[PDB]
Amino acid sequence: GLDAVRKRPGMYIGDTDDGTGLHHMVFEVVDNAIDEALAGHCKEIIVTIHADNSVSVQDDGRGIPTGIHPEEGVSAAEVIMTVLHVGVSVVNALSQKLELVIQREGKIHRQIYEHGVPQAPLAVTGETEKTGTMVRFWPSLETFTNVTEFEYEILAKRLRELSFLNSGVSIRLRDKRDGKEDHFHYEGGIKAFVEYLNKNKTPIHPNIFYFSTEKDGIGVEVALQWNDGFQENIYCFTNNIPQRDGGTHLAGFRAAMTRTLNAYMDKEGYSKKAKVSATGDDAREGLIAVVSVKVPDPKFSSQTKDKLVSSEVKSAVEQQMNELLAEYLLENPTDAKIVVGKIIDAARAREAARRAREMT
Ligand SMILES: O=C(O)C(=O)Nc1ccc2nc(NC(=O)c3cc(Br)c(Br)[nH]3)sc2c1
Repeated sequence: GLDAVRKRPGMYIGDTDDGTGLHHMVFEVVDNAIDEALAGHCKEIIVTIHADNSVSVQDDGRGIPTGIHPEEGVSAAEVIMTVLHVGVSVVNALSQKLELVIQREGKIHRQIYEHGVPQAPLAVTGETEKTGTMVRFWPSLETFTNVTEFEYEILAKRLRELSFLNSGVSIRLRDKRDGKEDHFHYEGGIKAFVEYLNKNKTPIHPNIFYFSTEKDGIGVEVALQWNDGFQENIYCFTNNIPQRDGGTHLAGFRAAMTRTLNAYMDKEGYSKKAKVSATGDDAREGLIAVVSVKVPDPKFSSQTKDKLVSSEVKSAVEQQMNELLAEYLLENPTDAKIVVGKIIDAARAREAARRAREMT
């Protein structure tokens, strides 16, 4: 139970050679800081890549409970830091050292670990006016072999997308090796995610379509905006975990996208005037989108979580999109007319190209 993680580290944290698992150590500690930010205590998180190949995550939350656990005997923090529910105990187990520092009441509680085992019990080092949780870990080279050094751009890209995915939360990334610094505090949320993806692009319409709904236990937050280009870029998420290969949520998004735009174009009479039938591929051209769904007990294809297979999430995303995208199209006719105008041109060009193949 306790030593099972050190034996098979790739099972609990992911690939230990290519750098996925090593950087996932930081993200698991960050996710716990973010979970406290979702509680409404932690307003700032400070990820720090230190000079000696170690990452720390200082937050300004209430702190990990120092309250003494009666069954175990040790503190409640030690239970969270060792006993499995991924969990921070996985990060603690696969680390040559882990410095835990908790600022709770007005007492700086400190604890050092080595390979998951604590060097001593949790003890009050000094006093403090502030409150928060700091965890600094040194990843074990026995576990992590090839990619051993932390990588700024990997932590940068994920902490930035975590800031979008967690509406109003501050993430600071500091690199003491070269003084490189970032501050991600995107208050716009997944709407601002779409802006960031479109900041170098040229949006053809101003109003970004957005919603955030909760039907049959499944949270569905979607934000999208077309651009002048012809590239589809839909970024899919399930409990803030990305999906590279897409999934059911992506399927329901695309399902509703096509139905809604076809239903609009046929009703308003755009397909009739154009003499052309539009497909999903045309509606997909130039699309940037984010689909952040919140599922309580989701199913994935594999432990990598690159594809979501929860069939309930498709129907959840599809019907919610279908109502609100249709509501968007009527309420924003200038955006609708610009978007539909691009889709008709894409449908005209495709059908003319297909007609060109057949006709000689
Ligand atoms: O309503 C309360 O009175 C309350 O505040 N309860 C509570 C319970 C448990 C608990 N655990 C936390 N851990 C963290 O925030 C964290 C872990 C890492 Br690793 C890092 Br970095 N930050 S906050 C927290 C709060």
